[PDB]
Order: sequence, then structure tokens, then C-alpha cells
Amino acid sequence: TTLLNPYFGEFGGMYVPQILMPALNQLEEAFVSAQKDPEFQAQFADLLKNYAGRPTALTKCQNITAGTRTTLYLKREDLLHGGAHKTNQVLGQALLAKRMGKSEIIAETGAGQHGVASALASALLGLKCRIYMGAKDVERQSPNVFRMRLMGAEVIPVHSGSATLKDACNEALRDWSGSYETAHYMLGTAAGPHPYPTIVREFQRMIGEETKAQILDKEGRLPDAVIACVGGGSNAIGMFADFINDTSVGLIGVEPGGHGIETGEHGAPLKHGRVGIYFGMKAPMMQTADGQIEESYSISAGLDFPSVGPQHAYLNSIGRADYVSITDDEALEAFKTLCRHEGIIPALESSHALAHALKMMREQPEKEQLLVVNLSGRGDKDIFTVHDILKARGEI
Amino acid sequence: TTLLNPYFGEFGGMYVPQILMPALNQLEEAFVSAQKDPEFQAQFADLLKNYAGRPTALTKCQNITAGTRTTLYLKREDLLHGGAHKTNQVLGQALLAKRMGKSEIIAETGAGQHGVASALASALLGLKCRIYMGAKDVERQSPNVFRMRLMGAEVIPVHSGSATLKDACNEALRDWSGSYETAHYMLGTAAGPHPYPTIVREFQRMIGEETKAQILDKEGRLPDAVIACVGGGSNAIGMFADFINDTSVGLIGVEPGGHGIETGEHGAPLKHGRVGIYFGMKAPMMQTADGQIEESYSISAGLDFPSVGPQHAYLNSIGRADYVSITDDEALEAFKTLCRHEGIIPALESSHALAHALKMMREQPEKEQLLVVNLSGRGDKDIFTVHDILKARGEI
Amino acid sequence: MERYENLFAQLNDRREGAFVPFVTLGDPGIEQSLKIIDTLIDAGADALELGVPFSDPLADGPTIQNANLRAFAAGVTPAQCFEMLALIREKHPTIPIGLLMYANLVFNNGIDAFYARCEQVGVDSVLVADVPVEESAPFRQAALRHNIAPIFICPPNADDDLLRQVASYGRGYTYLLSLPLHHLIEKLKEYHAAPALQGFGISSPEQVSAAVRAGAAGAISGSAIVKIIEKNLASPKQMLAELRSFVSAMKAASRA
Amino acid sequence: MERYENLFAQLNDRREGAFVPFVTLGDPGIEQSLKIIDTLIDAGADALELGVPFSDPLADGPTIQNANLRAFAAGVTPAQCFEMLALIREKHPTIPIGLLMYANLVFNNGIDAFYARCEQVGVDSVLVADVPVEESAPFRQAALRHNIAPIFICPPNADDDLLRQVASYGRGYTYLLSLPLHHLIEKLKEYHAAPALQGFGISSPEQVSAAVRAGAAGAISGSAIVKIIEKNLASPKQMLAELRSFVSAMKAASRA
Ligand SMILES: *Cc1c(COP(=O)(O)O)cnc(C)c1O
Ligand SMILES: *Cc1c(COP(=O)(O)O)cnc(C)c1O
Ligand SMILES: [Cl-]
Ligand SMILES: [Cl-]
Ligand SMILES: [Cl-]
Ligand SMILES: [Cl-]
Ligand SMILES: [Cl-]
Ligand SMILES: [Cl-]
Ligand SMILES: [Cl-]
Ligand SMILES: [Cl-]
Ligand SMILES: [Cl-]
Ligand SMILES: [Cl-]
Ligand SMILES: [Cl-]
Ligand SMILES: [Cl-]
Ligand SMILES: [Cl-]
Ligand SMILES: [Cl-]
Ligand SMILES: [Cs+]
Ligand SMILES: [Cs+]
Ligand SMILES: [Cs+]
Ligand SMILES: [Cs+]
Ligand SMILES: [Cs+]
Ligand SMILES: [Cs+]
Repeated sequence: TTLLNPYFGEFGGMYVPQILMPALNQLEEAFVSAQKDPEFQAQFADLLKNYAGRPTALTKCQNITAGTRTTLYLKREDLLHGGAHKTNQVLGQALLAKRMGKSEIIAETGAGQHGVASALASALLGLKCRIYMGAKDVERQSPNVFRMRLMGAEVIPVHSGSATLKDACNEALRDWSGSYETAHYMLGTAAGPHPYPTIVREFQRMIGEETKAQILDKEGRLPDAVIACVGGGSNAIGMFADFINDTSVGLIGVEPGGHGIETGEHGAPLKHGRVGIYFGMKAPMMQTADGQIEESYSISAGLDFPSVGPQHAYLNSIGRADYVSITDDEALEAFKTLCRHEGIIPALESSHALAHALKMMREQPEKEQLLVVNLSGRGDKDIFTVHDILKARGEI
Repeated sequence: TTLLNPYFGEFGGMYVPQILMPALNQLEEAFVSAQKDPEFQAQFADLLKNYAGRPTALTKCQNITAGTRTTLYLKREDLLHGGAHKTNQVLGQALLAKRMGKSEIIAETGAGQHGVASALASALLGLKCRIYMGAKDVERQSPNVFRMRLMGAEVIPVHSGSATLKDACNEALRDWSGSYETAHYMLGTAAGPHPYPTIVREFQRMIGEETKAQILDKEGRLPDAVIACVGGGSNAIGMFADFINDTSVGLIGVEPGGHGIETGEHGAPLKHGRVGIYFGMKAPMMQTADGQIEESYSISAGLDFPSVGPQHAYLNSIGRADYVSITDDEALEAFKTLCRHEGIIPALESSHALAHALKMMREQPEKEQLLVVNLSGRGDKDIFTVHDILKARGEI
Repeated sequence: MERYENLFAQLNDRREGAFVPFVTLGDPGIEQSLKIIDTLIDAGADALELGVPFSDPLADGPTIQNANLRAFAAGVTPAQCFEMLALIREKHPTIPIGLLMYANLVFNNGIDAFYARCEQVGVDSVLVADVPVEESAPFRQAALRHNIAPIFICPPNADDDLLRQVASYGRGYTYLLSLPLHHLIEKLKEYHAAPALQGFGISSPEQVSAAVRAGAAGAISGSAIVKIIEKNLASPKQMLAELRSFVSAMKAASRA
Repeated sequence: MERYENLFAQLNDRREGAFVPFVTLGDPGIEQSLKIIDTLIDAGADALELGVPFSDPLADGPTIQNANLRAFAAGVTPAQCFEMLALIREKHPTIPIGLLMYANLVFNNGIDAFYARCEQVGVDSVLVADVPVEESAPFRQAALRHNIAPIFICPPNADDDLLRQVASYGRGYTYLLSLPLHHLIEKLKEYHAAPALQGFGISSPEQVSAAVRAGAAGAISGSAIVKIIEKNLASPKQMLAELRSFVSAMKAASRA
């Protein structure tokens, strides 16, 4: 029995060992209660405004669209404390942990952004934080590991399976099954078993609500489309949620195409994977023919989640949202273009969304369209990655 | 003849070769005109809000003051686009360049933050940007150099004198003396020849204006003191300006004490240097006994300007503002403390201001005081520096 | 499921508990795994629990995580595991064989088709480790259509509603993971549950006898057998000796 | 300043321009610098402009930036430069000696004290390169109290107000850096300015004659002399030969 539907159509559910079902039920009840509690909402709004810096700007980018009939706005989640949208929902989930009388946080991380976001939220709110990270990820994300430790978090390398993100995902769940009376599992995207896809959407939906109010103020109408990159689905569902019922507004999610869909080296399960059951949910997966879970590949480590949130799979199935892919080279071009023409260094994750908007513009330059890209994060973190590619291509 | 007084008491002036006086006079006239022009003010406000993200949060930090009678707020310039307060005034000066019909920007940089800020402003506003940087600075600031080049700026290493910041300062002035009909010199702090100390203050004073409105809303009274680090003086004068006439509000500027004032390895000219004439101004300088200009030393490259803005020297002389120093070790402690207890990674520059506020609290923990620290920037940039010290101390 | 019904009836007549070891199929390789399994049987295993290597064994601790890795290092696939299962059944007509599966391996090519292949090769039960009772309907329906017992875990944090659900929906045995112990066992009997096998921490003979004394039908050694494999990789001969020794001792502890 | 008055009167009687080379004191070392300076005089310099090495020569191009660096590499200090100046004056009674200074070196130990030491060692003029006329008052007042001519630059971007200020406040000579050229020179004369020396780009004999033809009192070679030093560091003997050759040619170009 649950209070809320655990499925979006056929996608979603609660595919966890029995021992974890009380933990999920507890969390669902606390969430439902919190959502009706004005004191909780006021505390959440206070942290979002005065600690994280909401509302975030909506920037009109003129140079990049000059001479076309595209008007492009960027929703500036890159300006949020922490430098990415992840901060919004970790603050919400930390408050949920407190609501449930918990003093400890468990989190998983791949690229390390969610580890950093969990560690910052935990430091602010006086929670003891432990972060699981695939041993391979630990080795290649030294800056993020150090940030987590500076913030007082314990970072625990995971050596099982492929020693990457999906493996940390498993290990976080294993710890929680023993510790859930005192610890909250702070899941890092809008995926996993119910109630996480719902919670993460509702704790990110201020992105779309603000976007709507800002575009109405600035342009006097809704956007033709809002465009967001899709790793696990959190920034995209946060942008999309408030517009779902505005049926004239296109919802475009962009998965990483990596070296090209046809190469198989990509991270686009929603459009090019196969539905499976893993990490507590029924959803499109990167998997082998015989059902072993595989890794997502992208230039952007942040888009490597090998599955996608169930609500995206559902919105796609009914035709409410459209999903596309952008390759590493396309994302790299968009990254350089924004730096040079607007003086904003975008996360390589966000650069996938921008690349698709630039394609919409360039393919049909006399089409009048009002687009918003969710600029999910800033790209300081990516400059060595970009440097290395540019040198190797002999762009020097 | 000038429109405005070029001096703050005995400090300041216009100590440039004759050839540069028309350039300064032109800039002063354009500034005075701009300050009366509602269209200019509206354009500036638009960029500040919708591109840079103003207003910035004022965060109450509870964990760090728990059990004392200090209430501490941080003004979150770390959340501004670019990750430091420098962005405010580069946007103002870029608009001044346009007002004067200029299409090109010249800037100097030491640590590289001002180069990056100049390059971003120039990219947004379609100005061709060239940045002078001491060759030694180029070598040790590879990430910032790459950011400038990504944003389309030309970065020019300077090999004269000591090949550092003061040398880039000279070289920027040398270029401008030939190119001022088409190029604007975007000076990076509240120092140099008039009218720069005035312009930079007025294009940073939104920091203090916002702080005042935010503290009145939150606490119903003005702060006991506002506290800011002092490299050249821009973030500090931006915080201070709106409070100058509120004579109950303490204005505390913190210079870098480096390894300790008594070692001579510091960057505290206002309190421990000697008045001299250099970089177009009469002001306290780091200099040898026979009058050669010397370097500032600090753990934080951003506080290495070897002089200080003339308005600070003036406010100190009349007793309106008090200036203190904080050593590298004190700043490092404040850096670790904020990370662990509030989940904010502060710039090592800003960590000097925070360290002094923590000393005010710890020295007199039962003194009731309402303090604001200007958190001038974020400290992602500093994590390798901090890592290296911690390893070398065997903190691992 | 009939093989469990027959086993428990036979054990009950002998006032005897069941001892059930777990191993990962194909750990440390297909040939050695087949030898390991025949050794467990000869040494006195009453039933087998057999895992199919999976990339993400959520319900599993370090010991079994590492067994999965060994099997993958040996290139073991689900298809190879099903060939092994058919051979195991062909050698041993009455021993109940249960699989420990993860949901994606069951769903991958169709849930019904999965249970049909289980029936073809002679499997008696399936426990799907990441399917709670709330999600179990298509799995238990397919199992029963193919004469396979659906096995459910009764966890430490069970409640009355869960006991009644596990009791109603399960067949073959109830997988007990340690309300007090004697109370769970008594309540499961009251609700006419499949006979309980204790699966928590069964690493020594005294724990087998304790399980039977508590009222359970027997005990499952979830990881101790795999630990003996892990410890003895360099000597297959010694590995088999130590497995035989261990299973013999554990089975003795079940006997009246 | 009297030495300039006497020089110009003497040159005027000979219908002759002044040729004035610049060098950095102590470049490439104190001893060689003294030899360089005596060579310039023997070769026909009418007056000298001498720079004191400073950490931050704002008004200076690459050639002189590098001369400063050489002098610093040789450990040259302002005190050593003043000792050099006293020796130069002791050797040569009538040649006008002008310094090119930066403000901090003048202000460092007191502006008045600076000009008093200039007078003691026999200096005739001081140009402070980073002090515009608008800031000049304490510098020109101290200069005149110590019988030192304050030298001002008339830049390409001069205006009428500046011409009148430079004309009123300057003594010794007006430093012209190329309103048209002939117009500036004529206007400075109209305003009774100190005689003009052209200081822009004087690198060849034809530019010296052109300066005189334009109505100027002479020409200053701001950097060409230093370039000959830079080019010949490895051979002091050749350095002196080439300096003598160059200054001889440049001076010849000034003669009626
Ligand atoms: C984590 C991250 C993403 C991808 O995660 P979603 O859950 O799909 O939003 C995208 N952009 C940035 C900047 C991120 O940090
Ligand atoms: C540049 C910088 C400073 C020092 O410059 P001021 O002009 O003294 O403000 C301080 N903090 C940060 C974060 C900076 O980037
Ligand atoms: Cl992450
Ligand atoms: Cl590091
Ligand atoms: Cl640490
Ligand atoms: Cl409006
Ligand atoms: Cl699919
Ligand atoms: Cl800088
Ligand atoms: Cl780099
Ligand atoms: Cl580049
Ligand atoms: Cl209020
Ligand atoms: Cl002083
Ligand atoms: Cl019994
Ligand atoms: Cl016995
Ligand atoms: Cl003539
Ligand atoms: Cl001749
Ligand atoms: Cs456009
Ligand atoms: Cs995806
Ligand atoms: Cs307090
Ligand atoms: Cs300073
Ligand atoms: Cs039953
Ligand atoms: Cs005169």
C-alpha cells in the first residue's frame, strides 16, 4: 500500500528487496506530510533564497541568435550555490531527513557533483554525511573528492561490480537497509524507486515555475519550447513540471549521444536503450542483450547515469515530451560558442541542451521561435577536459 | 581642470604622463554624464540583474557562531556570475566604453580573475578584448588564461620589470596612451589615477546598498560592522560606500598579513607600507627604502596588489574606517571552517575577511554584535592551493 | 514446488531440519562449479539455492558480490547457467533446486518465458531478490503457471500484513531473515505459510540446530559456502574437501 | 637652468641645433656607463638626458625598459646614480645635464630634498615622466628653488591651454613629442616657452635636420643611443666606437 501512485504509466515502481520497503514507505509519508506543512515549505523557501540564491536569472542571449528569428533565454541554474541545479533538491531532502528525526545522510555520486551537493547541504544543516563513489570515479574526480572532504563528508570508494556510479547506487542502498532508522538516503536524480522520482521533481520544480513567471514578465507569453539535458532526469523534470499542463509548450529532453548513437558509445537509453528493471525501477536501461546493466558513455561525466527517470519515459510514451540526442562534438561546439559569444562557461552537461537549441535555430533560421534552455550548471569544472580535446585535435 | 576632485584628502591624484591626461579627462566626463543618464543606469541594472544575477543573497551563518553573541551574515558575491564581485564593475566600465564609442578593451590582471571578468564582459557586449598579464602570472594561472582565451580575449604576457601584476599595470597604460580613441582601459580595482577609484566604487556600491536593505529587512537595524578584504580596495569600498554616512556602522578592511607583518612578507601597505607615487596615484605602497616598488605577498594571489586604493587611505586617516591584517594561517583556518560548518567554499581572499570576523567573535564571545562579511568570491579556484598546504603540513 | 513438499514431508517423518547451501553458478568456473555442487549434494545438502551472476546484486553482501565477479571473470552468462541447471537436474532427480535471481534477468526476455525455461530445466523455486511482495504479482503468477514456487523473504522488519501476504502468496518455503523469532515462526504457521528456512547468519552447526529448535523447517547458509570457495581458489581439491567437511557438519546439526 | 640659457644663446649665434642623447645611468654597469657618457660628450653631445633606473618606467618603451633591467642586474641604485652625476659634472663644467625621473624617486625622501641634491651634484633640469602639468606644482616649485629647470612634455595631443601652461611653467627646454608640428613650435615661441627640443623618433641624421628646419632648437634621441648599447654588450670597445660614430653623425646634422 502506498499513498501515491508509484508508477508513471508502466514505468517506475518500487523494485527493492523487502527489507527496504519500510524505508520507502516512511519517506513517502514524510514527503506527503511535508508538502502540506507550511512550516516545512517556509524553511525550504528560506534555504533556497538566502543560502542558495533563488530566484536564478533568466538571461536573454542576443549575440548567439543574431540574424535569426530565434529568441533564446537561458535559465541560470549555473548561478545557484554549488554551480548546478542539484543544490535545490538536496536542501529539500535534507529537510525531509530532519523531519523524520534522522541525523545522518547517505549519498551516491558519479562525477561527484551530487556528492558535493549532498556534502554542502549536510554541512549547513548539521547532518553527518557519507558518500559512496565508484573507485574508478574517485580516481578521476580528485577535485570533487577534496571538496566533499573539506565539507566534512566521509567519502567511501566502492570496488564491487564495475566500480562506477551504478555500483555506488547499489552500495548506498545496502547501507540504508541497515541504517534507515537514523540515516536518510539522499538519491541524486529523479529516478530510483518511488517515492524518489516524485520527490526530486517536486524539489526541482521551482526551476520551471520561475521560468514561467520570468518569461511572462519579459515576453508576455509562454515559450515555444523548453530544452534540458537528461542524465537521470532531475534538471529536465524540474524545468518541465510546471509546463506539463501548458500543452502548447514543447518539452525537449536531450540525452548524450557520445561518439554517435550508431557507435553504441552513448548515454541515450530513453531513445536507444531497452526497458529493464534496475535501481528500484522499471525504465529504459543501457544493458547487454542478455540483461546485464551497462555504462552510459558521454564526454560529460554528469550525463553518465545508465538509466533515465520513469516520468521521462512516460512523458515520451504519451507524446507530451520529445527526446533527442546530442553528440560529444556538438556539445563541445555549443560550449565554445557560449563562452565566446555570451561570456558564460556552461557545464558540458548543459552544453548538450544548448547544442540542440542551436540546431533548432540554425536548421530553420527564419522560423520565429521563443526557446528556453535550462543551463543546469557552470563549466569551470570542465575546462581541463575541453583543453585536452582541443590540444589533441590540434586546435591548441 | 577636472569635473570631480581627483583626491581623497592628500591621497589619489592623476600621476600619469601628459599624453594620458586627455584619456582620463574623456573618461571622467563620460562617467559624470552616465551617472545622470537614466538610460545608462537602466542598461547597467539590466545586465546586473539578468546577466550577473543581482541581487546576491545575504546568508545568516548559524553553525559558525553557535554559542556566542555574534550574529554573522555573509554577503554572497561568491554567487555572482564569474564567482566574484569583479563582475559588477567590469559590466559598468564596458558600458562606459560603449558610451564613448569604443570597440576595444584593454585590461591588466594578476591572479587572472580580473582578466576573466574583463573577457566575459567584453564577450557579452561584443567588444574586442586584450589582457596584459605578467609572464610569471601567466605560467602559474593556466586555468584563468584558458578561460580568457575561451571567451575570445587575447592574452599578452608581459616580460618587463618583475613580470608580475604591477608590470602588466604599466603595459596596459602604455597601450592605452596610443589607442585610447578606440580602446578603453578597464582597470581592475578602486585604485590608479582619477577617475578610476571613483568609478570603481560607484560601480560596486550595489554591494553595500543591497546589504543595507537586506539587514534592515532581516534584523530591523544596521550592522555593528561590515568587514571586507582589501587587495586593491574594490570589494571593500563597494561594501562600505553606502554606510559611510551611517557613522555607527564600523567599516573594517582586512589586508593580507602573509607570513606575518614582522617577516616583511605580507601585502599590507595601508598599515605597514609607506606613501609613495605609482600607478597614477599617491597612496601607501610596498616599496624599498630607496623607493623601488615591491611585491605584495599573500597565500591569496588576489590580494597581491602592492598598493591600495586612495579612498581607503583617506578613510583610515580620518578614522572613519579601521584596517587590520590576517595571516595566511588565519585565512586558511577560516576557509576550512566555512567549508565544514556552512557548506560554502570561500575564496582565500574573502577568507581573510571571514577570519577577522571569527576573531572578533572568538576574542569576545559574550559581546553582542551584528556583523556582515563581504564574501567577495568563491574558492573552487583555491582548492589545489589549499590541498598542497594541507598535505605539506601532514594534515593529508 | 512439489519437490519441496516431498522433502519437508520426508524430513518431518525423521524429525529432521533441512540444510540448504547457496552458491553462485559458475563460480569460480563452470566445471569447478558443477563439481562444487555435486560435492554439496553428496555431503548432505537437502536442497540448493543457486545464484545467476548479475551485474548489480543489490540484496547481496561482499562475499557474494565477489563470487559474481569471479563468475564474470570466467565469462559465465545466464544461458550457460541454464545449461548447468539442466545438467544438475539430470544428475539428481529429487533434490529441490531454487534460484536466486534479480528482476532484470527475469524480465529481460519476458517474465513468462523465464519461468517456462525454469520449468524446462527442472528448477523448483525462484526468489527474485529485488521484487517485494507489493510488486510480485506477474512474477508469482508466471511461477505458479510453470509449477515453480515463488519464494518470499520475511525480513527482520516484517509486520502482520506482510506475514499474511508472504503466507498467502509464497510456496515451497518462506525465506526467513532474522517481532521475536519464535513469534514470526509461530505466526507464519498460523497463517499456513510455506515452511520457514532461516537464512540469516547461518555459518556454524549451532545455528542450524538453533533454527530447528526455534520451530523453523531448516536453515540456509547464504554465504558461508562461498567463503570456502573464495579461500581455496588455488587448490580445487582442498576446496572440495573443505566444502564436504562443512556441509557434512552443518547437515549433522539438523538431524534428530 | 642657466646652462641651457647659455647653450641656446651660443648655438643661436652659430645658427646651430642642439643634439641631446638619452642614456640610463649605470647601464650596463657604473664604469661602462661613465665611459659611454664621456664618449657621447666627446663625440659632440650638446646636452645630456640621464635616466635613473626605476622599477616601473611607465613612460618608457621596450628599449629603455631593458636598459633599466640591465642597470638593476648591475645593482645600480639612485644613490649610486647621484655619485655618478657628481663625477660627470666635475669633469664637464658647461654641458647641461637633465634627469629623467619617476615621481616616486623624487617624492621618496622628500621632494624638496631631491631637488636640493640635484643642485648639489650639478644637475640643470628634471623631467618627471609621470607628473602632468596639472600635478606639477610642488615639483616645479622645488626645482626653481634649487635653480633646476622643470621640463615638461608637449605631447601629440596637446591643446592651446596646455601650450600656455607648458610655456609659462617650463624652463630650460620644452620636450616636444610629435595641431601640426610647425604650429606647435610657432605657438610655443609666441607664448615665450623654453626652446623646443624634438624628442619623437630621433634615430637618424635626417630627423635632426628636419627638427631644426621646423623651427625647433634641437633634437633628443630618446632611445637610439640605448639601442647601440644593447646591441654591443659583448664588446665595450666596439660599443664606444659605434656610439662615437652615431653621435658624431647626429651632431653634424644640426650644424649650419
Ligand atoms: C548532475 C547534473 C546533470 C545531470 O543530472 P540530471 O539529474 O539529469 O539533471 C546535468 N547538468 C548538471 C550541471 C549536473 O550537475
Ligand atoms: C580580486 C578579488 C579581491 C581583491 O580585489 P579588491 O579590488 O580588493 O576587491 C578579493 N576577493 C576576490 C574574490 C577577488 O576576486
Ligand atoms: Cl554525481
Ligand atoms: Cl585535489
Ligand atoms: Cl580536509
Ligand atoms: Cl514587464
Ligand atoms: Cl526503449
Ligand atoms: Cl586579477
Ligand atoms: Cl588549462
Ligand atoms: Cl580557445
Ligand atoms: Cl521582515
Ligand atoms: Cl603609511
Ligand atoms: Cl523440533
Ligand atoms: Cl545431531
Ligand atoms: Cl633654421
Ligand atoms: Cl651639415
Ligand atoms: Cs534574434
Ligand atoms: Cs539519459
Ligand atoms: Cs549566535
Ligand atoms: Cs592592500
Ligand atoms: Cs502457502
Ligand atoms: Cs618659460
